[PDB]
Amino acid sequence: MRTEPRP
Amino acid sequence: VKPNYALKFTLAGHTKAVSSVKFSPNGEWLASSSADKLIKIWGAYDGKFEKTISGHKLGISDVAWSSDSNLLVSASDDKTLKIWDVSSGKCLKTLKGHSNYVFCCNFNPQSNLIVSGSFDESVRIWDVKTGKCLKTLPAHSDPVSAVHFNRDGSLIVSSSYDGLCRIWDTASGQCLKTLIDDDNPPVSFVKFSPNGKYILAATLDNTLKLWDYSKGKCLKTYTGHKNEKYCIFANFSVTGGKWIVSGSEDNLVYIWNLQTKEIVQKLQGHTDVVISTACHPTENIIASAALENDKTIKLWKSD
Repeated sequence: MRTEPRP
Repeated sequence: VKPNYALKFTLAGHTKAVSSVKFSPNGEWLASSSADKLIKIWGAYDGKFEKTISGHKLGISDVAWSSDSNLLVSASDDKTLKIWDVSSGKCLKTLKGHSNYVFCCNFNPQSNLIVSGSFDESVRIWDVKTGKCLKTLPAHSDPVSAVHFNRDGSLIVSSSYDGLCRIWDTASGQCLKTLIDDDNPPVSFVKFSPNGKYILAATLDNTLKLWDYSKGKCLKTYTGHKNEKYCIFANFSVTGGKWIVSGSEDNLVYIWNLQTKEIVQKLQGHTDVVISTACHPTENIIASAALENDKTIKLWKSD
């Protein structure tokens, strides 16, 4: 999801 | 000149983070995608809710309109894309092929084709009428952040966390160009200018860049905002003054003067990261959307 940040 | 955007409406409805907002090519509607797995349509000028479309099994990271404002395409973590008849809300097709999340999607100007980008590192081109995958491009070595057709559909631009922006020949599938500046920050978004001569690219080092495609050179750089963790949408605003508009991880919408690279406005209202921004086709209207702690879409207007 784009709504979840990059680790 | 300087813009004077002001909040006019706040659209509420999604139960989770909103991922993308896009105005219909006809100017009447606004489509919205979300992690709640739904697409919602809203009136572009009044923000009045119109309908909800459903069918995806997982969240949606992007949505896109056909050139006649009759169809919509969506991209999901269910690893598929779906084409929809907006008037009925019905799914006409489910495009399958990606081996991981579909993150970005767009129709070409003729709207007989759809381009997709995935965390599988591929870019795919599909036939809208049959749902068949016409080509699969080994485009990148990392997740594909964005995909976009130029004004005549002859070219497709792609971006990735691999740090590259690449331009492809729609017909042949050949890579015509690879653009990179001095550093290799991950590329979080890309799009052609409306005249197709330039490309706007966002990198996860708090930077936006304008590129002359032909010359393969960077002409302008825009900074001031915060963008290091999310793939935020950016745009050329050309209805009035020529501006660059983007979301930001500080919960603001930033607007820059395209020529001077100065920040002309910062729009405050959202309570979370602004993941998406959209510019209206004919009016000085901007749509903005935010993440989990906010869940709202906002419509701003300027003289």
